[PDB]
Amino acid sequence: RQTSMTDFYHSKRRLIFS
Amino acid sequence: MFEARLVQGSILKKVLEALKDLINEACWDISSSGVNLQSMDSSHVSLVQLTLRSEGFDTYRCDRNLAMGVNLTSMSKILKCAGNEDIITLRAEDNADTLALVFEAPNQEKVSDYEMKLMDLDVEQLGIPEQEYSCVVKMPSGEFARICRDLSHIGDAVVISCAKDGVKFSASGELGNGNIKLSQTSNVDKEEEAVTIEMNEPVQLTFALRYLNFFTKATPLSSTVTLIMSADVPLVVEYKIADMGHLKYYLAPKI
Repeated sequence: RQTSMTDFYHSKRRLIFS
Repeated sequence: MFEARLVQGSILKKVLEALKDLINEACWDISSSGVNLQSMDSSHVSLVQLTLRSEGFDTYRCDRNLAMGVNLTSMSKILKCAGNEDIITLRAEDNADTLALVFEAPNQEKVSDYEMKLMDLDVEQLGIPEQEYSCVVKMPSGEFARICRDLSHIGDAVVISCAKDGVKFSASGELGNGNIKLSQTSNVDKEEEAVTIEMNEPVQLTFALRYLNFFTKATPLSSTVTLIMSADVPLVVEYKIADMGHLKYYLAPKI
């Protein structure tokens, strides 16, 4: 079964405004 | 204000050809230190992190830390309008809605100025820990690309096994199976033509050949590729941009 990268590393959400 | 000038413009050209197909949109982080980009692909199985050091640019200036949302498909279009020997300068205003890319020919007779709209992104950025891994193989970048390409015709997934002596790649499909086996180069002349293995523990890992073949689009940035492996954790695929930085690709494993 294929894992995702978030299975390993923590995830912060980020907002770029352009 | 951000202003960076690169005499080796082909470098940025390669960088976006290495990225544009895996990622559509990315944030470019500008600081006094240089350029960093990090992005997962839409399926979240892989991750890219780019780093270009400020001492690599002929001139570099950054007043404010800047985060630019960029359509990578678009940046690539622009940079395909540059020749390989153009001097490329990037520039943005303090409140820039755009990024300026200016390409200079070697005769001072041709100058191109492009101006790219930036975009609003809602990204999902990751915490990448510094671990040490059980296995590190360094080999020709071209050899690696060949392997991934060839074996992808066999089956969907490649199994990579590291040993002290050498490395083995294996795939399986409807038609049968293949094993490509590279031994450690025993008589070493030139760095980039050699296969060298440094290992603590034997690794055996399964990955999707699909993604690796995106990665190998970075092959023109370097003669060598370095593969970093540890059990049950994402693979790291690393290309050095010489004396300037690197592109690192990460790949989530199959179980």
